Amino acid sequence: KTSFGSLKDEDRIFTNLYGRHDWRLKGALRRGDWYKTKEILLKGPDWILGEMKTSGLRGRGGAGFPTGLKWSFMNKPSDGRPKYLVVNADEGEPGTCKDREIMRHDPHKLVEGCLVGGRAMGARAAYIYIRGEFYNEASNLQVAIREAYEAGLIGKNACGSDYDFDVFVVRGAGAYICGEETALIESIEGKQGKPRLKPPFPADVGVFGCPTTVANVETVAVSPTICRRGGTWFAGFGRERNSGTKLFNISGHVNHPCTVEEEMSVPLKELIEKHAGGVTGGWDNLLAVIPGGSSTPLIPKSVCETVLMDFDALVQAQTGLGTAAVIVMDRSTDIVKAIARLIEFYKHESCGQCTPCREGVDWMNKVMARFVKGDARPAEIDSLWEISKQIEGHTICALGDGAAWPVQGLIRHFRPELEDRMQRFAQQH
Amino acid sequence: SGVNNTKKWKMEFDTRERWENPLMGWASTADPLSNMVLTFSAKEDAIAFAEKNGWSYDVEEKKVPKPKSKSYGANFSWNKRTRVSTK
Amino acid sequence: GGALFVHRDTPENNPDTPFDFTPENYKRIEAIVKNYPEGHQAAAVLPVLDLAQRQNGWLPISAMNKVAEVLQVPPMRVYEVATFYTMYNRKPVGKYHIQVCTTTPCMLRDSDSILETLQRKLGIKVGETTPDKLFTLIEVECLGACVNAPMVQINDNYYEDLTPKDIEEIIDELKAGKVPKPGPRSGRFCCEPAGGLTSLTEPPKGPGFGVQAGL
Ligand SMILES: Cc1cc2nc3c(=O)[nH]c(=O)nc-3n(C[C@H](O)[C@H](O)[C@H](O)COP(=O)(O)O)c2cc1C
Ligand code: SF4
Ligand code: FES
Repeated sequence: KTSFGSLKDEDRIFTNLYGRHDWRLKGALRRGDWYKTKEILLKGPDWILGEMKTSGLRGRGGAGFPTGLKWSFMNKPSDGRPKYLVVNADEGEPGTCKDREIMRHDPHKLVEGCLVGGRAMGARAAYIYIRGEFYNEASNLQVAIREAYEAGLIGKNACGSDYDFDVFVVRGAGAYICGEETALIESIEGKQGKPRLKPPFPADVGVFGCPTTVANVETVAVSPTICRRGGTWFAGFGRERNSGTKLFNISGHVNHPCTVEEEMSVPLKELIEKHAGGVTGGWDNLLAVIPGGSSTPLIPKSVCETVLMDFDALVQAQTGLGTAAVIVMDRSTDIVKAIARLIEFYKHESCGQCTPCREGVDWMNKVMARFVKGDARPAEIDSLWEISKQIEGHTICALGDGAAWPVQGLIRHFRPELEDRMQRFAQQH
Repeated sequence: SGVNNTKKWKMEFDTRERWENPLMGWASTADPLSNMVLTFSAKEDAIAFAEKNGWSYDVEEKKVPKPKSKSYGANFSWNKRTRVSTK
Repeated sequence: GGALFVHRDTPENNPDTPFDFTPENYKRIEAIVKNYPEGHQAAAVLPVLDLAQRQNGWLPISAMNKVAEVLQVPPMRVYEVATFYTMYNRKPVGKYHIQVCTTTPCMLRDSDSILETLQRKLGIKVGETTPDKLFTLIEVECLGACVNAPMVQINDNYYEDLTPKDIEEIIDELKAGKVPKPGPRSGRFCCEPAGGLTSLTEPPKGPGFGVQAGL
């Protein structure tokens, strides 16, 4: 009802998050994994979707979409085409390592979630597109998959259910745009990581031109624990429309950076000081914070105090949760420089098939380098705003929104810094 | 790809000789109607004008493109050849 | 620039350049192709190409052409992939390719110090190789190690939460024929806090715990 801060280990869902117990099948069974999955499967798929819905579980990929409805767009009769499930593990969003931690320290949960979601959707296999820089993680994942095939939990008779299911892993060759539902699919299919438009929707025609449902590592890894303990239990955590135990990644200008699970709608200040050791110099030295990943607008110290780290509160704070990768900056930062490096990152990682991002992101990178130097005039800030707004809702994917938003945040809270840089540059001439 | 000059009917005359001028090398004509072009809203209007003025005419019907089925999903198919390799 | 996206033939990189897969690589390729439906085998391009890269270290044009020939694909559909993805090396690289992350989650935590210390120890620039053809330094984006920052990636291994002294150690070791231990160079083993476990220091409950009845 209130004070959604603390969370006991009895309720933590990623138990081996710090590599303290064996990540193989022995620790998985000893910790509560691959238990009763047979009954989970012999239960109908509609029941699994009912659980996903009554849990309030919203995807963690960066957009707040409810799974149950997402995974229910796919609970249709088959038209003689194999249905699939594609797991998104290409966490290239700056500040995000939760999926790495999962992959490498508790992969049997991910595998069990693949199987559960597959029975929910009617799938035939699970394609786990994983980043290519994560070679050791993918190897651990394949080891786990081999253990599972040997134990009989996936394959011909998955746990003794009459349901046959495979799990494939796929490396990505290092691209951030391949993290989108659609460019992911194109990569798998062999083509460039160039997203496709919607419609069509992956559920109708997706990977290999077949029905498809893309989902984040955390979502699927949670699904079996929900179906096993209960969605209402998952929904007692957090606020009404946003609920669950969410992984957090606290990076930058913080003394004890870490990854953590907590109750959503938690106060950000607590989330920092209690788990981390607080910002290096003290809350007073906090210049600004990025609540989610690089694709989320900044918010300054002023509102960072009374802000709840969930979707809706961050929206009302003119920002968003995203992947919940709290990047912290103190007063010793050229914040303009950090945002300009973010824009350079988005410039490199753009695919280049739709004009707005392709051109305007490099445009904004040049303008931002100029602002760093201060060679610009303060009449160009509104030009940059207009450029951002021309990019925002006119793209095929969100990477344009992600490149436009941090600029909007910078200009919405740190315009005087830019104007002062311009004034100093004019004096220096 | 503009289709705004494919709306109004035109009237054009037969082409006649054009010979270089020896002095400069320009194109000369003894054809006053070499550049006569009239614009009509329909075919019967042009036919009437031609008949009236005493000219002989050969008409050419209007070419409208045929409506075409188009789908962005066809580019992504499981079994058909519409499957494209160039995204 | 350095990433030109064009290919002008040379003696080192021409179609006649001597590439070919090993009898083991061919069976790995057969398996890969088997991981996809029977009509869709042009989806193995990325794994087969990275495999060739592993065998040869880098990717010449003959490599892409042979990948195509094997998968029966147009070679341009492979040139596009190679140019698009950055993990694919189309110029020969050093024994130990060093990819330094310089995005803000790492930059904030003094990553340019590491970039410089590597510029000096090695005697190269931000995108060059060494005369010994052993080291190759480049700047790259977030590698999913934002909490254990700074960090660098050296030939499929990470080295995290490090400092000039630590990177100097790593380089002195790679120049002696050793392969160091991937992971944070500080006390912590992974993303766990440095002070101490603040989230899960209890023991885990184990099987059948929290299970709802009627399942
Ligand atoms: C440029 C870009 C990058 C993305 N990267 C990721 C990513 O790394 N991981 C992820 O889970 N979702 C990512 N997404 C979001 C995708 O839509 C994702 O496949 C989907 O939201 C996952 O479903 P879920 O959020 O319901 O779990 C990205 C989106 C865009 C536009
Ligand atoms: S916004 Fe950028 S990354 Fe997204 S589809 Fe357009 S060009 Fe590609
Ligand atoms: S910003 Fe360097 S690993 Fe993420």
